Amino acid sequence: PVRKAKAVWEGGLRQGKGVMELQSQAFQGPYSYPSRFEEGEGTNPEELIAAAHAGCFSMALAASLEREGFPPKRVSTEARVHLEVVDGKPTLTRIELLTEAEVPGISSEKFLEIAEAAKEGCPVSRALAGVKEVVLTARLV
Amino acid sequence: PVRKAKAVWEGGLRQGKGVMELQSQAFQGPYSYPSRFEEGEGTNPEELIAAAHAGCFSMALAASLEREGFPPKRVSTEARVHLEVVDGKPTLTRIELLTEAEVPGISSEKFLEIAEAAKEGCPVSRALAGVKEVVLTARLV
Repeated sequence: PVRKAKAVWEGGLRQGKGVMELQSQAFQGPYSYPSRFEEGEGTNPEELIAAAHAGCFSMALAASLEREGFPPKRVSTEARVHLEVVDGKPTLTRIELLTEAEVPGISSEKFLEIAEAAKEGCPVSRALAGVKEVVLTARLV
Repeated sequence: PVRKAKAVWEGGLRQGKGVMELQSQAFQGPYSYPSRFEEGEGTNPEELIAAAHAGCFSMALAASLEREGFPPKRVSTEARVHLEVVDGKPTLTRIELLTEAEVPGISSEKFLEIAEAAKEGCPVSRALAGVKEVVLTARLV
């Protein structure tokens, strides 16, 4: 399938502003130099990548658990995307994935084996090959 | 900075469902096997990646134009993310960026040179080195 979204930016870098849109979800995410590089109000490309990766991993982990005969009740993942100003250029350097899963029946060892393998598996993780480090922490709850 | 988001998935792959949530604003993006791999209602990780990339590129193009002494009035970018369940595995194979810009004073050829140079050097585009091709179509309006 082919998925689409859009963005508009007005003005220069430090004084301009933009909006990212997912029109069919009625989402407008405003973003600026302060919201992307500092701590200003709004969102940024990095927040949306974090959501994409969290969404991918949660689904992939559930799929993988189901293939072992242990479909999950719930998989909750937080993604954290590190943006640094290095080296003289801003870079996505590290992504952390923190998952908590409620999975009837499975052992902790088997769960941890599956989670570590799901980290290296599906579209978003692989597309994001330019990220130097992806770190997983996973636990049964 | 460190940017955060989260996703919750409940159940197995084909009958389960999930929701992606942003930290900075109140967005809930539902997603499922039908909305990701078919044309069922909902959004998907690929839509959020599209939005991120569109937003990166619009801002990066505006920054470059400004460095040449031509800050844009408006940069509007559509991103199209192609997902294929090939070869065996779901993969982001291709991203298309389609940009239209209002830029006072600039010639078309100069704009186009700048736009093609901008499409490489920035955080999301470099982070998505995993994607086989990224193709830009740009025009001055």
